[PDB]
Amino acid sequence: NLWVTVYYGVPVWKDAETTLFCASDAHNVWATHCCVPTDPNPQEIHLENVTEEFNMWKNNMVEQMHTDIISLWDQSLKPCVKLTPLCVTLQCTNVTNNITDDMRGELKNCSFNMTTELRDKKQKVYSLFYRLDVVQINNSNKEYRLINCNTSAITQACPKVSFEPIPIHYCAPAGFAILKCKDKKFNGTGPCTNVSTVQCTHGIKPVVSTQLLLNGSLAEEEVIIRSENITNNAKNILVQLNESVQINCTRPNNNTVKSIRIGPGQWFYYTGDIIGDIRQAHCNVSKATWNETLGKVVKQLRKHFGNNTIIRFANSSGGDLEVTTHSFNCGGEFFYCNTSGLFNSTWISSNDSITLPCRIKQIINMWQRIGQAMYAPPIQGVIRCVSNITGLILTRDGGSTNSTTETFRPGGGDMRDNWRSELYKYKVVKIEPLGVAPTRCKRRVV
Amino acid sequence: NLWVTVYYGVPVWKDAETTLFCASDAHNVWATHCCVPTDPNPQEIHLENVTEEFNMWKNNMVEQMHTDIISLWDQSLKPCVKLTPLCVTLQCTNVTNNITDDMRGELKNCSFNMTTELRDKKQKVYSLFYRLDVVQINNKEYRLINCNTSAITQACPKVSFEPIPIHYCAPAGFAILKCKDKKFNGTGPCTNVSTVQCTHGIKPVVSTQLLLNGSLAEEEVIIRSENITNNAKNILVQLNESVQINCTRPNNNTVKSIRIGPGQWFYYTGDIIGDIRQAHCNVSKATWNETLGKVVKQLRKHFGNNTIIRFANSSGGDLEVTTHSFNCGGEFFYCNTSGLFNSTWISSNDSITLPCRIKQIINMWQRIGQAMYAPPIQGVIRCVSNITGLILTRDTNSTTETFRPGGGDMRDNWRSELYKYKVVKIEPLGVAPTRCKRRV
Amino acid sequence: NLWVTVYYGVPVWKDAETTLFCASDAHNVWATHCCVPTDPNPQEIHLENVTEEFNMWKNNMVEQMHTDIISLWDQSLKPCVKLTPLCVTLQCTNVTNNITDDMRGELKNCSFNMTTELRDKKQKVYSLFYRLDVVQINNKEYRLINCNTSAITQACPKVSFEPIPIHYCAPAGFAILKCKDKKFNGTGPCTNVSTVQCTHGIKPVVSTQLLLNGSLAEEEVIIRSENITNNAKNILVQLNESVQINCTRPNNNTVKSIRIGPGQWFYYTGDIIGDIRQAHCNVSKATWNETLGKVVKQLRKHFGNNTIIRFANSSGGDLEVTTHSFNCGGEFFYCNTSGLFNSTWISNDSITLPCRIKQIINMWQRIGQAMYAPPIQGVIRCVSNITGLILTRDGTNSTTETFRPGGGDMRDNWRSELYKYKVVKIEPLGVAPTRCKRRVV
Amino acid sequence: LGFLGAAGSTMGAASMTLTVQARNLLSCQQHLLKDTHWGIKQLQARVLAVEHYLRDQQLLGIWGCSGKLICCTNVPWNSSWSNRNLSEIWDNMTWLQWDKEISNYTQIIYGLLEESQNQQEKNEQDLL
Amino acid sequence: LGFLGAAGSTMGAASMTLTVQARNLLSECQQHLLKDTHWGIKQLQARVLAVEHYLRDQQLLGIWGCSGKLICCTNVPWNSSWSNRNLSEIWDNMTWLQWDKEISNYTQIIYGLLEESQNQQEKNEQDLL
Amino acid sequence: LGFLGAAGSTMGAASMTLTVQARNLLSCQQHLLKDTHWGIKQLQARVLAVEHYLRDQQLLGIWGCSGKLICCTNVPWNSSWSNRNLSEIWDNMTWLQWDKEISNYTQIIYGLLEESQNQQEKNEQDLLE
Ligand SMILES: *[C@@H]1O[C@H](CO)[C@@H](O[C@@H]2O[C@H](CO)[C@@H](O[C@@H]3O[C@H](CO[C@H]4O[C@H](CO)[C@@H](O)[C@H](O)[C@@H]4O)[C@@H](O)[C@H](O[C@H]4O[C@H](CO)[C@@H](O)[C@H](O)[C@@H]4O)[C@@H]3O)[C@H](O)[C@H]2NC(C)=O)[C@H](O)[C@H]1NC(C)=O
Ligand SMILES: *[C@@H]1O[C@H](CO)[C@@H](O[C@@H]2O[C@H](CO)[C@@H](O)[C@H](O)[C@H]2NC(C)=O)[C@H](O)[C@H]1NC(C)=O
Ligand SMILES: *[C@@H]1O[C@H](CO)[C@@H](O[C@@H]2O[C@H](CO)[C@@H](O)[C@H](O)[C@H]2NC(C)=O)[C@H](O)[C@H]1NC(C)=O
Ligand SMILES: *[C@@H]1O[C@H](CO)[C@@H](O[C@@H]2O[C@H](CO)[C@@H](O)[C@H](O)[C@H]2NC(C)=O)[C@H](O)[C@H]1NC(C)=O
Ligand SMILES: *[C@@H]1O[C@H](CO)[C@@H](O[C@@H]2O[C@H](CO)[C@@H](O)[C@H](O)[C@H]2NC(C)=O)[C@H](O)[C@H]1NC(C)=O
Ligand SMILES: *[C@@H]1O[C@H](CO)[C@@H](O)[C@H](O)[C@H]1NC(C)=O
Ligand SMILES: *[C@@H]1O[C@H](CO)[C@@H](O)[C@H](O)[C@H]1NC(C)=O
Ligand SMILES: *[C@@H]1O[C@H](CO)[C@@H](O)[C@H](O)[C@H]1NC(C)=O
Ligand SMILES: *[C@@H]1O[C@H](CO)[C@@H](O)[C@H](O)[C@H]1NC(C)=O
Ligand SMILES: *[C@@H]1O[C@H](CO)[C@@H](O)[C@H](O)[C@H]1NC(C)=O
Ligand SMILES: *[C@@H]1O[C@H](CO)[C@@H](O)[C@H](O)[C@H]1NC(C)=O
Ligand SMILES: *[C@@H]1O[C@H](CO)[C@@H](O)[C@H](O)[C@H]1NC(C)=O
Ligand SMILES: *[C@@H]1O[C@H](CO)[C@@H](O)[C@H](O)[C@H]1NC(C)=O
Ligand SMILES: *[C@@H]1O[C@H](CO)[C@@H](O)[C@H](O)[C@H]1NC(C)=O
Ligand SMILES: *[C@@H]1O[C@H](CO)[C@@H](O)[C@H](O)[C@H]1NC(C)=O
Ligand SMILES: *[C@@H]1O[C@H](CO)[C@@H](O)[C@H](O)[C@H]1NC(C)=O
Repeated sequence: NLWVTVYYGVPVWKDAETTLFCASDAHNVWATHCCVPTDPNPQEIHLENVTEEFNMWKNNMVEQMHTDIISLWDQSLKPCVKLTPLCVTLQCTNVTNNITDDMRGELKNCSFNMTTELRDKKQKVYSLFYRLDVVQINNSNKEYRLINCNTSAITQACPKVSFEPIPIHYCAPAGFAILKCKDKKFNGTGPCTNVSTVQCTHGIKPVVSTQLLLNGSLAEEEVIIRSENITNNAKNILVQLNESVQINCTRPNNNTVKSIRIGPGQWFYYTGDIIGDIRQAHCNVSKATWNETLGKVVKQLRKHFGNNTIIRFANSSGGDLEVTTHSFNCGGEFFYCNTSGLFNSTWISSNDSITLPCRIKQIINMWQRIGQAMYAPPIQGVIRCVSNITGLILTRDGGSTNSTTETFRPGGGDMRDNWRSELYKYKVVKIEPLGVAPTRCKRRVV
Repeated sequence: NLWVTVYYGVPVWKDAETTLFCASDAHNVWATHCCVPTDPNPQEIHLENVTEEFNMWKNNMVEQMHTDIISLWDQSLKPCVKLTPLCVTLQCTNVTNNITDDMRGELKNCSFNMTTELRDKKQKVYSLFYRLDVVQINNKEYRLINCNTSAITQACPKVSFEPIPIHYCAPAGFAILKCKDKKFNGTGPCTNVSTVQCTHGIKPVVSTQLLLNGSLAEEEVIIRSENITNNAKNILVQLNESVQINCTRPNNNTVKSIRIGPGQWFYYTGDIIGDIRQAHCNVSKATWNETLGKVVKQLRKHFGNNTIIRFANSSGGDLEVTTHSFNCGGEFFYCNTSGLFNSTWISSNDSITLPCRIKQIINMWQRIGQAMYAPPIQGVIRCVSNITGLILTRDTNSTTETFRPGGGDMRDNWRSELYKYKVVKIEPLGVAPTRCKRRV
Repeated sequence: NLWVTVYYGVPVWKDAETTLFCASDAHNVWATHCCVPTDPNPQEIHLENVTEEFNMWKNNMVEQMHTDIISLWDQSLKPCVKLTPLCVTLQCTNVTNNITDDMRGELKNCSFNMTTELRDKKQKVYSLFYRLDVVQINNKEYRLINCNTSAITQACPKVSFEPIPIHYCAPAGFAILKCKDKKFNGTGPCTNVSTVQCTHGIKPVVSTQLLLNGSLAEEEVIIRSENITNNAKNILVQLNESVQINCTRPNNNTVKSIRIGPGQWFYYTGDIIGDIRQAHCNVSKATWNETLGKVVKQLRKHFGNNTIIRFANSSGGDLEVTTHSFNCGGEFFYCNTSGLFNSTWISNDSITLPCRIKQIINMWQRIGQAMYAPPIQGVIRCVSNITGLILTRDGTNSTTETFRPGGGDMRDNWRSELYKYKVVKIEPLGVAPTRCKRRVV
Repeated sequence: LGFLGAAGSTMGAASMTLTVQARNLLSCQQHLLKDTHWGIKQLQARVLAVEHYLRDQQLLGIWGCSGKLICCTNVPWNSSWSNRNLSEIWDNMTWLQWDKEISNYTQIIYGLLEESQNQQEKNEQDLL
Repeated sequence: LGFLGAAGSTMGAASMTLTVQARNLLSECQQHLLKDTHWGIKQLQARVLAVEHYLRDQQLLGIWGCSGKLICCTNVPWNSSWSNRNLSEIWDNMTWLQWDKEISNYTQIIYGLLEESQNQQEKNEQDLL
Repeated sequence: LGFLGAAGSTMGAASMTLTVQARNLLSCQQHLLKDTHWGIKQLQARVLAVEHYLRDQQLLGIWGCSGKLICCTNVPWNSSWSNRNLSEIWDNMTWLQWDKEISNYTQIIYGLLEESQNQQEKNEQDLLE
């Protein structure tokens, strides 16, 4: 004795994939792009008697971060000076004045022919290189070419443009909603009961780095390790710390940047002169802090691998610097730090900071993509920055020896895996307001 | 007595034009762009007791097909390397190595300066050229034929341009109607019609003089044109059976490549292994003769019982209209047709060999402000195509008329596959007199 | 006692901004990009007992016009041949051939090399051109004036830039209101108003110093400024009579061209046929003096019956700032207006204004791009209608004030033509009290 | 049975298929977005379909027919538009045939429907 | 009188023109839509916004239980906290522009009241069935 | 409660929250225009939201519910869809749980709703004539 009753405005949803847009709270690329203002009201609604399943490894928002970040990057670089006319035979010599023994021939003094405003005139330019950007022509030790002359055209970045990451808030389009998990112990891939609605995410700062994750959210309560298919050594491990570690980085030398005209309406920037004893770049971390932090990580993985294990750390496998070193941007310059000193220990059940030497590059490929190149003009003076280590990417060697000793190394990964961390908290669903139910009424018919 | 009653959802329509969306059945250019999948649904509704009028010569879909094709073609070339750095003087001499009399001076061995990965370096290379794309400057000084008129872009070697069937689908609010009358000539009323969701899969085949790989008539031979009497119209002939044509370029080419810049590779024709002979195409003489005899009987139905049909080659014009053209294996062929149109029809077997020329610098789509270079293909090329129709023109009660093959808009080829389809817009509102009055 | 009654279809609006679509009637760039036809049916609704607040200096229709015109200009140059490869060292000497009007040093005979169709070939070529387009490097070396600053693009010779009337039309949901008060001063509660779907056509004429080919005022000359006592604001003078100005580029010319690449044509000046003569514009002095008379009367109405109005020339600055400027025959003219502002007022005679021609044009007061004006063959003549002025009071209490042809940005030409018009958004929903309660079953 | 299946049916016979016709009116993007023209061209087409849909709905509202597939009015039928018998109109003729025959008069009819509804709503408000 | 034929009409006088105003919203060359990317986009955006505007108002009338009617009498009383304007002037001295300006401060309040009253009545009808 | 505040509520408990859910379905500049891909993506998103909205409204019209949030029809409830107590459903099941309970019947119910309404309108037409 029941009929169909129809309702519109039913508070339900289904998992869905849509396009999100960004906003911020105000030269910067991020600011230019995410020009849409934010709403100061958190608009977060706790739901009672709610459960939801959050699988961060299937979170499409991670892909969106990647897609749109790259897109912005490309748009920002596009309207700038092409350095194509300069990928020419270069004459070089090694620098022998005010050089420490750590540097030796890493820094080179080169000279070459350059164009001028009139096509009929040519000038001669002198500049400095860090070796990593320059290779031998074919082997003569006077003649060199830029590393990219056989692969891609290089565009210099416009010096007025700021890439400093800012927190960015992502907001749902009408018809969609964002759900958030606040379960402090949630490890991803699964149900969460501390569920609330979200209109816009918190501000996520798009920091790009490799082996160590800087300036992200810090874990609440305890160090937590998140991974999928954990016994499979093909997967990496994302570790989120609940205490930050301070790292002090520097580019110690005084760089006098010079610029010249290259063609109508266009300037070229280069290194000019360097003042003071020349040293490589460095990053400092307290050794005690690092050891305490690491021990905490070890305890968490120990519960995952067994009470009787030995946790051994080792440095990374060989390969490109973007894989083997801690690659990050500091002060606008690109650093490649040797992290092997952070992994030389085995764990068995004043600060004396560990200092990592770091290389600097002027020719930058980007996003693990090739066929494009960017030239990073030098920055005048001396550079320092201080960053917060909030998490790590690690891999396990795997294999079966059953020795109880597991080996962990700096992990490699995608930029997507950095963003994956912040986004573990959010899911996108579509609102479905229409539905039916049984009833004792029947439409009145007259 | 009667009042106006409004009816919504009335199954009626009007003639309309709208953009269609391109879909494929599923890294070919056609497929990459026309990536929208088709439905596994041969959806058709027979419009019982409905008559509709079709006019293929006014069909908007042909124009859209053309426009979208041009656009896609250019989009494909937009990211490819320019060959403008190669607009230099060539130092050319005749090739005499294993070359027969039907070739002689067609091939040239040219040397020239070109750029390198580094701006300051230059290199000297040797390359083999076809006479059709190289012009004497005045001696030994030659240039690429188009470096005076337009930029030349190299087509990307990785891209496949072979046609795939494409289905055109209506946007909501629109429908495609189809004529199922097997005897329909493209312009009259059609009394056997049905609705269509998407057209059949039509391959974007490009050719001149003879139509290739299209649909065949059930009803023997149909000859149609916008107006037969009008001597300015180009007549399309649809056949019920195909004629197979076997085309080849017998020479084994050795392909090499050199960089002219950081990501810029130029592909050169290199040299030839073995004997050098002309490219050519073969058809059966009888098959061709049987086909024409039927065409003639059909022509008499429009031109007279005592009419004598004289076949001849085209009257003149550039290579693009005087030769048959196609792109077999990706190489561009310009084949002679005089061997096909010599006879006069009155009231294990031998084949016809058509000599062919090869060209690499192509002015595509009947345009002149663009040119492209077709990278050479390594090895020897062979294919067989289906001739499914003819493109014909004709020249004081002589009783004898002359018909010739010829060129025309590429649109005219596409008109054939689209001849049976029409686009209409759906119009859901209408009113009618009834005996009810709105309750007041 | 009263309930709520809800109404939809309520004839009300609020001020709002939107984008208005560009249309025209009847190779011309304005027509090409405003292909949308106008409605041949005129339309207007008077609104009796409606008074509206207008402010011509807060009118966003002006800003839209500005943005769209610049975009149009750039879009039209995008597909044209670049002249970048021609930034070569020039060897130049002075031309005295058939020198007349003592215009010495104005033109130079420059020889230079250029790259032709093949990369292997260079050619020595010659051209004749104005000093305003060239600088010395320091039979001396010279370069084009804009080769250090930016790329130079040749405008396409087939494109006409002649202004045509452009009509702006509201999108559905919007309406344009207009002020019909002949004496409206640019701001305030205009009482004679009506609703208009599309504006009248406005010709997008761009000029400096004086306003050419605009609308004339009714009644009398109307002078308008945002702030009257702030000398930083210029005052627009809309005349109720048009002054004829006859402009010419008196020389006859041979135009030459050369290929500089694959289908890439460059056009240049060739040579001069006959005597070399100064460019100029003619105005009847008497009508000019009558016009000034009307203007000084209107100025005194704001400053006092006994004040003295001193006219004077423009301040020092760039030609685009200090001289009169217009496009006639495709050539760019820079004219000396000091002869128009010499008198002091208190209670044939054709003046000839000398002019100069420049081929490399920066435009819209923007820096970093330049457009090369193709040479025009033959002799150029046009007559324009002077419909207004842009003046500054120049800031003693001596009662004598100086009025200079300060000029202004391009928006002022548009502020003047689009002053009549305002944009609002339609808002059909509203409420009022009634006597009934909704009938309840 | 299907969209336009009733097109050859008589006007009366086709009345029960009005619902199929209504349902069908509103019925590799990572690649396609990159093609500016493909993207814009197809988006515009979708927008236009929406605009047409809404205009018809707007009219049904105006005429007081928004809640019905079949809506009776107070506007009389004019012999000027058609003087044909109802039995032929409904039982012999199809909608395609019939509609073509009155294509002149449609605007007249619409204006009448709009005014009739206008007066009826006023009457209701004055009564309440 | 035409679209917005008058706006000097009293509110009462203007009631028979509601059907006119109601018809304004949604009321080779074409190659230019793609040739000029920004031009085509700006126009498309404007059309979209007009539609969005239309739909929001229609949804709201539906919510309040007025729907397709141009004039509705509701179950929400006119409040005493609102300016105490005389009913004779409200309908025949005042025009809609003047009136709306006088009562614009309260718009969001009256809308909330209208929404709630309708929601309650609908629930009551379900209980009655 | 707010938007989706009622999501964890039971079916009857969520009565009268229908209105918030309905209200929330509908809702620098030089960058938004210059970045063509950006602008297209955002415009498409708004267009899609509209298309979605319209499909739901169309169905409510087709089924004879139209502008109502709460409707009751002439179509019977089937044992092939569910066999649960009416109070179990209305007092204890969450609307989200309910959708999980009724799965792949949507198209059946809709077909029934569509046909029933079609016949009902025909019956009214015959009675008036
Ligand atoms: C993790 O988070 C920390 C803290 O936010 C980041 O540290 C900052 O990093 C940025 C980028 O390297 C630094 O930016 C620089 O700021 C300079 C000005 O600051 C000094 O002077 C002001 C007074 O004017 C003082 O208030 C301030 O304390 C400093 O003493 C700029 O001069 C720098 O130059 C650039 O911008 C200017 C315009 O402002 C241009 O004219 C220049 O040409 C050039 O482009 C630059 O902007 C910032 O100072 C750091 N803050 C601190 C406290 O150290 C870490 O970088 C971040 N880690 C990661 C991985 O992202
Ligand atoms: C400049 O420095 C580089 C190192 O940066 C020198 O390269 C080394 O040359 C020796 C002798 O051939 C090799 O055995 C080393 O393996 C090279 N080092 C590297 C890293 O490859 C280079 O010879 C120096 N040049 C001059 C003129 O001093
Ligand atoms: C490439 O360019 C060079 C010149 O830069 C050519 O070499 C000269 O050719 C002339 C004859 O035309 C000789 O008289 C010179 O002695 C040659 N110079 C040198 C250094 O060899 C060369 O022939 C060109 N090569 C090609 C393949 O075009
Ligand atoms: C063209 O000639 C080359 C040269 O012989 C052929 O390359 C040979 O290919 C076969 C396999 O098909 C190999 O076994 C030979 O070793 C290759 N030759 C060489 C140089 O090693 C090529 O196949 C020929 N192509 C055609 C289509 O005739
Ligand atoms: C065009 O280029 C030629 C060279 O290819 C220039 O002529 C030479 O100029 C130098 C100047 O130092 C003289 O020493 C040579 O004797 C000249 N050679 C010849 C053949 O004349 C020529 O001046 C350039 N043209 C222009 C206008 O600058
Ligand atoms: C951080 O996590 C570690 C995990 O070993 C825990 O022992 C420590 O107390 C936590 N820190 C804080 C401040 O809660
Ligand atoms: C090269 O071929 C052309 C065309 O057949 C011929 O006229 C010319 O004489 C030939 N030259 C030589 C050197 O064989
Ligand atoms: C075709 O064109 C000719 C003129 O060329 C004309 O005489 C003839 O009547 C036309 N036929 C039709 C069917 O229009
Ligand atoms: C046609 O054939 C004749 C030989 O009979 C030949 O001379 C003429 O060049 C050919 N022309 C065309 C266009 O095929
Ligand atoms: C050109 O005229 C200037 C004066 O304007 C003079 O200084 C210069 O010497 C003259 N040059 C020649 C070649 O006569
Ligand atoms: C001009 O501006 C000044 C402030 O700078 C102001 O005091 C004065 O009233 C303004 N005059 C007019 C006419 O607006
Ligand atoms: C077509 O006509 C036949 C009678 O000859 C009739 O039975 C059939 O139903 C008609 N078809 C349609 C679609 O009305
Ligand atoms: C019918 O239409 C004519 C105009 O064609 C008009 O004069 C006549 O009054 C109308 N009659 C009715 C009943 O509407
Ligand atoms: C009225 O419509 C008929 C077709 O039904 C048409 O033949 C006739 O010419 C039309 N009359 C006018 C005045 O348009
Ligand atoms: C303006 O007010 C007068 C006096 O009340 C009235 O007669 C006239 O109709 C009003 N104008 C309009 C457009 O309502
Ligand atoms: C339909 O839903 C039921 C649960 O309600 C499930 O058991 C059944 O397998 C589903 N049918 C399909 C689509 O497989």
